Order: sequence, then C-alpha cells, then structure tokens
Amino acid sequence: FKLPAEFITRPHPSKDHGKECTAYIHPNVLSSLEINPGSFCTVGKIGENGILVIARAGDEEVHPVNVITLSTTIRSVGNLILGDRLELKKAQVQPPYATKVTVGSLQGYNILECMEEKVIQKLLDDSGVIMPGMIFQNLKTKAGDESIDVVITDASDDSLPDVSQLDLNMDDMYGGLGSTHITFSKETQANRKYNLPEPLSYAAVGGLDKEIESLKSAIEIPLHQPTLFSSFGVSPPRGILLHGPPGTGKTMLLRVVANTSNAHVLTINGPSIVSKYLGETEAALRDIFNEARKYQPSIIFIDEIDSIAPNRANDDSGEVESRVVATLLTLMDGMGAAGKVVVIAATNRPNSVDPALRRPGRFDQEVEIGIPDVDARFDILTKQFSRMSSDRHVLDSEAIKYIASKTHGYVGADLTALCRESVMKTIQRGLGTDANIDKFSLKVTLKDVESAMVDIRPSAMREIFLEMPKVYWSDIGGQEELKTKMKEMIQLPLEASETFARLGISAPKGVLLYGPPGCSKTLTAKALATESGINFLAVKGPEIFNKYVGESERAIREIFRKARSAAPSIIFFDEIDALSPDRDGSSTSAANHVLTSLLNEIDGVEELKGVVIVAATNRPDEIDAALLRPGRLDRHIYVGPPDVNARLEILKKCTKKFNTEESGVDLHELADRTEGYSGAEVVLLCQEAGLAAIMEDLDVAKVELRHFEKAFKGIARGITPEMLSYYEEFALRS
Amino acid sequence: FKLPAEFITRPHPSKDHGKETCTAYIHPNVLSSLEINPGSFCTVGKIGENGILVIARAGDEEVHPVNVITLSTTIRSVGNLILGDRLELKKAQVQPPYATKVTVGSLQGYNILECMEEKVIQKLLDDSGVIMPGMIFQNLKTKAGDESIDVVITDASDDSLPDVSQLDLNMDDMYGGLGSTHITFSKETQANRKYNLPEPLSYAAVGGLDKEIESLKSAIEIPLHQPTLFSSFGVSPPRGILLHGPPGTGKTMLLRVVANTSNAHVLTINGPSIVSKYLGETEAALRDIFNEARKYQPSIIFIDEIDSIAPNRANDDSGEVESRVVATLLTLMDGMGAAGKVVVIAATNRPNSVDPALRRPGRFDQEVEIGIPDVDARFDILTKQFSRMSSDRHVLDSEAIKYIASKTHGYVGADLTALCRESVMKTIQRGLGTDANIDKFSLKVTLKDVESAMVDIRPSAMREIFLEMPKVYWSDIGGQEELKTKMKEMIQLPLEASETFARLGISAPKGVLLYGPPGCSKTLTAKALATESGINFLAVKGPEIFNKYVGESERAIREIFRKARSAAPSIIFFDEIDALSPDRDGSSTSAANHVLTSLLNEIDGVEELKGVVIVAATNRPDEIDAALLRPGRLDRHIYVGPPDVNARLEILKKCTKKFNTEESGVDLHELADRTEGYSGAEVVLLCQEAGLAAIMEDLDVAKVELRHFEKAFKGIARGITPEMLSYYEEFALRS
Ligand SMILES: Nc1ncnc2c1ncn2[C@@H]1O[C@H](COP(=O)(O)OP(=O)(O)OP(=O)(O)O)[C@@H](O)[C@H]1O
Ligand SMILES: Nc1ncnc2c1ncn2[C@@H]1O[C@H](COP(=O)(O)OP(=O)(O)OP(=O)(O)O)[C@@H](O)[C@H]1O
Repeated sequence: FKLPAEFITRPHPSKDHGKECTAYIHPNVLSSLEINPGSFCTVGKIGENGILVIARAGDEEVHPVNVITLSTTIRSVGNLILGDRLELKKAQVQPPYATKVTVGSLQGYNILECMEEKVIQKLLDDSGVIMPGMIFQNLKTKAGDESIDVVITDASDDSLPDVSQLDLNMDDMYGGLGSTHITFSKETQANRKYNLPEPLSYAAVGGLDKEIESLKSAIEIPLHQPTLFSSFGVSPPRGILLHGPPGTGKTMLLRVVANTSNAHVLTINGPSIVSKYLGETEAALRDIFNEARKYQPSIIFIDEIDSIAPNRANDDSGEVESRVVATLLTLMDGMGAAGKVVVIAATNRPNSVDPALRRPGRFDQEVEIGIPDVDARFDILTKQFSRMSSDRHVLDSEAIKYIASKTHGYVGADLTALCRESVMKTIQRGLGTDANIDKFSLKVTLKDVESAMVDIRPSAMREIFLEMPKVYWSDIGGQEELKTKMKEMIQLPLEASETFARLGISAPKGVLLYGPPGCSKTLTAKALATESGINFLAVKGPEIFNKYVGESERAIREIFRKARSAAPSIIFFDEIDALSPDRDGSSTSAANHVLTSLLNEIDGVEELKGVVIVAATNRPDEIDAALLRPGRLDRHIYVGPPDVNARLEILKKCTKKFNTEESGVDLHELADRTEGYSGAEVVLLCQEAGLAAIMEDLDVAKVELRHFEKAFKGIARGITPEMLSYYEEFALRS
Repeated sequence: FKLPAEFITRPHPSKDHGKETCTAYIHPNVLSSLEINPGSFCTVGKIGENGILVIARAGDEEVHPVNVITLSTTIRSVGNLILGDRLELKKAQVQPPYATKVTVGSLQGYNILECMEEKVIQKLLDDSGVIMPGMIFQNLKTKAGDESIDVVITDASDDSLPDVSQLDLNMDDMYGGLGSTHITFSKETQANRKYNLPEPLSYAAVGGLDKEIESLKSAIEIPLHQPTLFSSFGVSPPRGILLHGPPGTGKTMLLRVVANTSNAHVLTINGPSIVSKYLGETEAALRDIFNEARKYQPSIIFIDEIDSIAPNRANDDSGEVESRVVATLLTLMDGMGAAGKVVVIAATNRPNSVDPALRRPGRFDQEVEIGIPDVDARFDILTKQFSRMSSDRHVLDSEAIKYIASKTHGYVGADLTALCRESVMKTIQRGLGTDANIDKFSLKVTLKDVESAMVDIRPSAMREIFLEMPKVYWSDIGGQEELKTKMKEMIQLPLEASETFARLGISAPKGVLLYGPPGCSKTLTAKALATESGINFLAVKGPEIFNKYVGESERAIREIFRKARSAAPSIIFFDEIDALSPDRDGSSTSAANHVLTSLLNEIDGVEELKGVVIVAATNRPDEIDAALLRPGRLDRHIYVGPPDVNARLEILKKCTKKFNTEESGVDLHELADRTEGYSGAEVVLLCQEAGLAAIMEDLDVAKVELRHFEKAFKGIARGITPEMLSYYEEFALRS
C-alpha cells in the first residue's frame, strides 16, 4: 500500500568493497515491484533512454525508502547525478555473453606491467562489469602510493535489443585470492563508436579564472570547514547569486559543481513546479527543503529565479508571487545553527529579479561574469582546438591569435556554434565539390572559419556596456604632452589612493574633452583603456535615452553600480552635449531630472573616489553652469586638430599597406599640404586616393601622386576658422 | 489479456522473396484475441479513408514486437502509408469475386519493353493478393540492359457491389511456369483519375526554390545516411531545423515531400491536441511517444505550429501549459545520446512567434527562410502546374504563362491554387450558363476566366514588409549613360572587389544618395538596379514604415537590417527618406528621432556592414539632419535631374511602338524637341492623353495624328518652375 513512485540516489557508506551492486531496497518496495530480491533491478533515471541492469539486495530497515544506494562506481559510469530523480522498473533479459573487455588506463601514461599484479581479479570480483567501464579508486597497491584507474570502454560484444543502453556483462574467471585472449590494450580516450557521455571536466573549464576560484572558495568554506567558520559566530552564508549577459558561462559552472561534488544536490526543473493550486507547490517546496536539511551534505540549485520570483513592485501578477519568496526566506533563515548548506542562483538579469530584500541581509556574496575579452576568447578557442585534437585538424597558433582578435563582440556561447557550423558547412562543401572524399584530408582550414564568422550574424551586440576594440598607442595621432597628461590622469588614482588616504586630498576625478569632431576624442579613450588594462565602460548619449520616463535614470544607476562593483576604474560618456543642455535647447523634465541625479551622484552628499569621470563634448555651450563648477570636471584638454607630426604619423600608418618607395613620395610634402584636415579626414582622403588608384586596373601595388592630388582636390576641408576661434575663446575664459 | 489497441509499420528486412505483398508479421496472440483465422486476409483501416486495403495475413517468428506490424513497402508507397503512421486493424472482409483485365502502365518510362520483358506477367501476378490500385517492383536483374523499370496496374474495368472498399482487392488465377485475360500490355498514360486514390508527392511537385530545397536536403540527409560522419568529429550533430515563412508558401508541403521521399521512420503530431487538463498526462504521453520514436535508430520527428505550445516568455504569461514544456523538451533533446541519428524538425509561422529561448545556436543553428516567390519562381511554378494538368486539359503557351507571372506580384502558391480553382469554376459556370451543358473538354482553359479570377481573388497578402518589386528590362530604361556608368560601378565594385577591399582595408563607401525632381528616374532607377544587379532586393516605402504604434518602425527596420545582413551581400533601398528625415523642421514626435538615431548608429556606428550596399533616393533633401549628412556616409551624390532629349525621345518611341509611325507621319524628333521641359512620367501621361484624344473620335485607332498630339500638349502644362531647379543646383553646389 506504500506505492513508491519516485526514488533518489544516496552514497554507499562504510566504503570498503561490499557488493561493489549493493542496491539497498526496502522489503516493501521489493514486494511492490513483484520481483524477488535475488534478482536484478532497473533504474528509470527519468528519460535519456538509459536502463541499467544491476543485482539487487535488501536493506536493514533503517535505510529510508526515499533514498537508494547505487555505489559511486556505477554513478560515475552512468553519470548519475547525486540527487537526480530516479524510478524503478522490472528487470530485462540477461545479456548473452562478454568477449574481450579491455582496460583503458585513463588520466595517465599507462605502461605499468610490473606493479599490475593481476588487477583483473579485483576489477571483475563484482558481478557488475559494464560496457562503459567501471571506475575504481586507488586504494592500496604496494609501494609508490599514487592514483591509478582503468576503464573498460572498448569490447567486442553485441546485444540484440537496442533499447537497452548500458547492456551489462557477466564474469567467468578462474583463479584465487585469464579472460579471453588477453585484455591489456589501448592507451587512448574512450571508444567513440558507442559515444559514451562525457559532458565536462575541470580541464575543459578555463574561460573564467578570477571568478571561478572566487566562487570555488565561497562554496568550499561553508562545507569543507563549517566548524572553523562557525567558531567566530558570523554565521555561514546560504545564498550565492550568479548573473551576466546571456550566453555567458553559468550553466557549465552549476553542472561542474554538481558533477565534481560527491555530496547530495537538489536541482529544480524551473517553472514546472508551478501548479494551478498553491497548496501543491507549497507541499513540494516543504518536501524538497526537508530533504535538503535532513542530510548535512546538500546543495540547492535554482535556475530562472526571475520566472520563479517575479518582481513585486513591477507587477501584481498574483498566484505564484512574493509569498513563495517569503516562505523560502523563512526556510533558509533557520535551517540550523552552523550546518553546511550552499545555494547557487543563476539568473539572466538581476533587474528582473527583486533584489530589494535579497541584498541587505540574506546574502552578501556577489558573483559577476561578463562577456569574454580577447584573452578569454583566445583561451576558449585554444581549449576548443585542444579537445578537438590535432588528428582531425591543423591550424597554426598565429591563426588562433588572428581569430581571437577578429572575434570581439562574440559571446562565449557563440564560439561552439561557430565551430559546429564551420564543420557542417565544410563537410557539405566537401560533399559538393570532392564527391565524397575522405574527411581526414579535408580537416579544418581558415577560409571556412572566416566565412562562418562573417555569416553567423551574432545577436549579442546590443548590451549595456560597449566593449570597444582594443587599440595601442601606435594608432594615436597627437602630441607627447597630451599622452603624458592622460598617463598622469590614469596613473594618479590607482598608484596614489593609499597616498591620498593619509594626505586627505583625493583627486578631482573630472576630465572634460572639447574639440573638433574630427578625431582624438573617441579612439583615444579606447587606447587609454587598452594601455591601462582596467575595466572600461562606454555608453553613448542617445543610446541611454529611452521613451519611458525613468528608464534612462535606471540605466544610469545600473551602470554606476556596475562601475562601483568593478573596482576603481574609469567611466566615459561618448556624447554629453545632447543630455547636458537644459535651458539653451528645449527638453523634457526627464532630462533635467537625469542631470540633477547625475550631479548628485558625482558631487552630491557622497564621493565616488574609486571611479574617475571623463567626458567628451563637441560644443561647450550645452554644459550647464551647475555642472561646470570648480571641483567637478575642472580639468580641460584643448585636444585641437592634429598637427604636422600627428598627420604625418597617421599617413605613414595608412601607407603601410602600399609601397612608399614605388610611389616616390617623401611622406613630408603631402603632410605639409594636408595641414587643415583631421585624422578621420586623413583616413577618408587616403581611402579616396586608394579608390582613385584602383578604378584604373582593379588591384594596384602602389598609388601615384596624381591619384593623391585628385583625391585632395575632390574633397574639401569642410572646416571654418570661426569654430576654432570660438573654441579658443571658450578655452581662454575657462 | 494483451488487448492490442494500436499498431505501427516497419519495412520488411532480409529482402528475399517471402510473400512480398502479404508479409503481415503480427504476433499470434493478437490473432487469437481477434478470433480470426491466421490463414486468411487481414483488414487494417489506419483510422479513416474506408476501404481498409484488405491484405492477406501470415505469422511471425515470435521475435516481432506487438506494437509494430508490417504491410510491405510496395503497399505502403501505393496506399500513401508513410513509414510511421497510425494503423488500426479490424475483422476481415468477404472474399474477392474475380479479377478481370489488369493492365501495365510503364511509369516514368517510354514503355516499349518487349525486348527485355521475358514474361513480366508471371513475376507480377504470380504473387498472392495482387491489388489493382498499384504494383511497383524493383528492377532486380532481367538479362542485359540493367537499369530500373516500373509499371502501373491501377487501371481496370471491374465493378464491386460495395462502394465502401476503395481498394477492392481481387484474387489471381494464372497458368504458367517459372495466361492472363486477353493480354495485359496496353496504354502509356498515368493512373486513371476515376480511382481518385491519393498520390505521393515528389521533388518534381516543388520548383522555383532549388537552392533552399537543395540546402535543406543536404542538411537533412547528411546526419541520417552518415551518422559516422558526424560521430567522427565528436562535436555532436545539431538537431535544430526551423521552417519559417509566410503562410501558403509550401514549407509544409515540402515537409511532407521530404517525409515521403525518405523511407526512414517518421512521426507526425496534431500540435495542441496533446495538450490536456493534466500536465502529468501530457508529459507521460510525450515521453512515451519520444521513447517509441527513439526505440528504432532511424527516426524523424516533425513539429508543426509550435508557437501555441512554445510561448515567447519574453513578455507576459498565461497558465497551465507554459515554458515548463519548453524546458522539458530542451532537456530531453539535449540527452538522447552523444552522437545519435535522430533529428528534430520544427515548423513555425513567424520568426518571433517561436520561443526565442528555444532558439539556441548550440542546438538550433540551422535556420531556413522561405520568402514569397519572385517572377522567376512564379513562372516556374505556373509552368510545372500547367504540365501537371497536361496539354489535354488546356492549351497554354509560354507567353501567357510569363504574362500571368508578371501580373502576379504578391501572390503565393496558395493564391496560385486558389486562382486555378477559381478559373476552373468560372469556366464551368460560363459553360453551363451559355453553352447549355456542352462538353467540358471543348471549353478547356482560356484567358478571360483567369483574368476574372485574379480580379476577384482579393489576396490577403497585400500588407507585408517584404515586397518583391517588379523588374523591367533595359529597353524601358530611359536616361543618360553618365549616371548609368556611375551606378554600375557602385554596384559592381563590392561583388568583385570584396577581397581587394579586405586586403587594402578601404572597404566600401556603402553610401548612395539620389536627389532629383519628383517626376521620374527614381522608381525607374530602382527597377533598373534590381534587374541588372541580379541580387535580392528589399523595397521599403516611406509612409509605409510609419505606424500609429510607437516603436513599430524601430524593430521593423531592425528586422529588415537583420534580413539584409543574413541574406548574403545585397542592397537595401528606401523609397521616401524625405518623410522620416524632418525632425526639427517638421516638429516630429520622439519616435522619428529615435528611429533616425537608431539607423544612424546602425549604418556607421560601432559596427561595419561591408557586404550590403545602401542606396537612398529622396525628393526633398533639405530635411535630412546634418548628422546623417557627414563624410563617410551617403557621400556619393547623383544629380539625376530631368531627362534630356535622348531619354524623352526613347520614351516617345517606346510609347509609339503600339501605334504606327509611318501612318502618323511624325519623325519622332520634332515632338521630342517641342516637349523638352517635361519628365518621363509627364511624357507618359502626355502620350496616354494623346491616345485618348485620338480614340474618342471613332473608338479604336491604328495610329495617332499630329493634331491630337498638339491638342494633348496644349491641354496640359509641364508644371515645372525654374526656381526649384535653381535651388536644387545650389544645394548640389553647396553639398
Ligand atoms: N567557456 C566556454 N567555452 C566554450 N563554450 C562555452 C563557454 N561558455 C559557454 N559556452 C557555450 O555556450 C553554451 C551555453 O552556455 P551556458 O548554458 O553555460 O549559458 P548560461 O548563460 O548559463 O545560459 P542561459 O542563456 O540559459 O542563461 C554552451 O553549451 C557552450 O556551447
Ligand atoms: N513548391 C510547391 N510545389 C507544389 N505545390 C506547392 C508548392 N508550394 C506551394 N504549393 C501549393 O500551396 C498550397 C498550400 O500550401 P501550404 O499552405 O500547405 O504551404 P506551406 O507554406 O508549406 O504552409 P504553412 O506556412 O501554412 O504552414 C497547396 O495547394 C500546394 O500544392
């Protein structure tokens, strides 16, 4: 009458060897399945088309019905999660026979021979020899200690029913305390014809480091050393929040911490727990939390927190609402005194979630994962080539650097899709052209990867912070004094915060950039961000503007919080002369409110010493008098049009592709003639000259002086001395 | 106590001979439960379409599971039994009376099989349970001449008392070793239409979409026929195929086409029919269906109308069935096996209708888009449909087909079938009304009925964002070669200079501006570029993009830009920029300013679009903000002023082609010289009104006189003033 429907796994205690197929099952469950205890058992493991045949035994009536024993060896073989949902069914037909069985000798160079001493008997002592191959701990093997394990992936036995997946094998050996035609062979990875499930490993995870070690420490302190942390009495945290842009790495991290942990875990299925009646949901959450704190080793996983816990202030949806948030808060407030419980919550956007009450008291650990930079993307591509192995492709390292540099706005989720699409379109190209040629010779090249990155069309370009392409000082066309000025401005806070703490002077934290719209106002920010090596946030003027009232204020507050969380860094605004005006040009009250809020955040009733505020403007009249006050944005840079040296450097950089000797230009007369232009204007004139050189006979190895003269006469400067005089007058009065 | 309810099909293995028509591998327990003699005929009704296709039954060797049955690939293909359908078995019927004629058909062949025949009659009619509605047999080996030959046995002249049986199985009585009823070799046509049996759909049924069908083929039978090919890489084979497009195109038609052309196991669903009041019941049903599908290694699952069961989840919510089913589907499709050989096919109406969460590049990277057909595809589909009706039903020449294709602009395959049906019914009605029940073959298909058909069809696809602008040849193009050379160079530089630009780094200007008089040379320029370019053209009108809802134009232009980017290097055109441009002067709403900022950031902000080329044609250029009027974007400027004497003369001689020049007596030069201040549209209007003035005298005229031309010329005025031309010249000089 018990009617058991759901089952969960549990580690086998006391270690040792035992059955090595324990299957401690309550006698009531034994009678419920209408199968004698002296027979095999099957685990449904809900889905995945995975059925296992394993010998079954009985428990001592103390073992609870809810949890079952399956042995860590079988759990590792079948990738059974320590906490996944399981079922029970009737046993299937016995396997026919086993033929070869061969050791694998993973995570090592193999070549043991002498210290082997008939491992076959110990490996096959258990009746549960399986096709995927059992995994055993080192235990004790003569001298040398160390850890060695072998797997039985490869064999030559076939079973008629294709429904059965693990298709266990039996043993029949002669000995005390020789298989069939030897068994020791192979030293490579697992068999690929059977394609054993190998989802992840720590060797694979390398994209993020500064976050992965931080979160590893955060999750290991409450569990591995609970008494040491609880001795102080500050209580152990029970909440970890993971957030980031879509496509980043959070699901791999939760899967890794689930797989690498031999302790019990609790993973929910998402919004499926929501039912028509709230009573069923309440009972389910009560039961899962009871299972959680009943056993000391337990980890709780929550995914899609926003869907489970919608914001209360955003909308009054009803039904599933903040009541479940309150009941879970009461649950995690008092599970025990010290305990060992860690909860991982990964959400796409904390804004959708309600952080109004979460941040103050229930948790104080922040985990932020951003889009990979050049180094992280390069590392991910390198690891991709690593587990792809060179037996299937060849590509040089500088090609890897080129691909990493080209891929800037891509997300971590995009690279695997790029690899898969490259593989499929390369093989379809081979089928179309070479007419079913061997795939080994075709392998992977560079042109297919280039086509894939051209035609992928990523959708992750839209984001709150713009990661501008990295440029070095070579691309900067300017003067040495300006470079020294920005070097001083970016070096004073980071290298003098400790000095200012004792001095009590801090820094102005304000830089204003005004000048011609030609150049030296946007690319210089990228160059300084690249050279400093600090986090850089770039947002445009109209980009933050929104039709809804207060959306711009919310975005500004969010970016300010991100800058605060991202350590002392520099924040830059691309275009300020559209939001700055309040009286010169007509505007709505939202602009005035935003201006007041940003002024208060900069220099009102609080001081943001860590961050540095730098802004660029095109017309100085739009800046309000309140913002244009001493103590805020006091520093001003003329940053006028590039001089002869800067224009000459830009021309030399742009002429690198062409041949200067063949052209015959001295690179000085052109610079002298081109005196009233700007860096962007110089680039446009160079492009026009190249076009005028290439319409003659398509590709050209050099550009003639006639093309340069035609380009120069075709395009006008478009700049008047009146604006320069106005800028000089503004500079003089300031 | 087994209580069998449902059965499914599976191809007969081991080849051999066996029964080859009446295998019927069913467990003896099922036969005993039905109280039916195993040595007798079996009747499986497959739910619906009565006739039950009576077939003789036999027994298995106790290794055939009850849930699956066999009825031979020949009968499966003839009776439209797709591999993986629903089969329902019931009690046997009465014995067949007799077979009378049976006649071969020689499908997909020229017949004349007497040389390699070698008594085909024995090999066909010796097998038990031969049924008239069709036998298909593999070539095997018939002496020399190899190749493959097949026959059609559908036609017969036998009548059965019960009309319910549409398959009317008949017995056989042969006399030979290793003679019919008065020979059997006759005719060369297709199966008789009076049987009205369903016919399989092949790749000849589809046309005009060769690249899309070839790509989706390659993509669908690279996994299935070569699982080891994808297993070798180890990066797992993708299982995401998305069918999205306007309704009535035929992606679902092609879905059943590729289902029929593949002999592997397939599955079909009704969509929201699985949804029930119990979530657990639906989960159990779907998991059981998926387990049955994955029980056999070769299997295909088809999903149709996914938006109902896959909410976007980006906005609002609902209840009962929600994104939980999407999550469980994702979990089950992420873990059937590392390599596997089972793919998932999904069909949807709108790209945003399907769940964006379901759209993951890791698993759903392949997407195929089926747009509305162009003139070439419309001509191809009309031609193949006309060949399907064949020359006996109608006699239509290629000129009529191309005229109909040119006339049809927004029509789709569903519209084509609708107009075909409308023409048929209009012809029937006209014949009944006038000829008083005359023979229907004599009236056949004409032009008047089809004309009334697309006059009265009223298609519902007129309102759309994707417009296939009609193309015109270079003969109708009237202008000067000065602008023609410039536009040709601009549209030819990227296509054969992309690599040169990539090496040099210059890339492309990507900016073209066309400002001129409102008369002509804008729509004509768009037609000429769309014709000569040979690349997909997207036409967006000025007032069309404007909508009452705030932000409609925002993601409208976002979607059109995404489509242009993802549709290979192409060209994008905007009809009227002078309406969206005015913000400060026109005191437009904030939506227009937001759209302008968005497009300005899209064209040349924080990204580069080298593949696509932007061409802009506007009437009033003073409303464009100075931010857009910047070097590096839309820098190229074309005067494209009023047509000169040459273009006007060409237009006049084109319009005079309908009339007779010799009878008129005009030299085609004095009229052009007199009409100098007009424009192409003005010249066309003048020609039309001159023709009208010539025809109100005595109705139809074979020529137009000079007096009528003078009357038309002096009746109206050019309407063009020198001050606007001077202002345009001043703007050109200052820009
Ligand atoms: N560091 C990485 N290296 C390689 N591939 C990665 C990496 N990070 C993410 N991916 C790719 O992105 C896919 C999805 O990533 P993942 O599921 O971890 O993202 P998530 O942000 O947690 O998910 P969601 O979008 O549901 O919030 C992975 O299956 C993999 O293909
Ligand atoms: N390539 C084609 N070959 C033959 N018939 C076609 C073709 N394309 C469309 N049709 C015709 O279109 C008609 C209706 O097509 P249907 O509405 O099923 O198109 P679909 O785009 O696949 O469907 P939907 O978008 O509604 O799911 C049918 O009569 C069919 O014969």
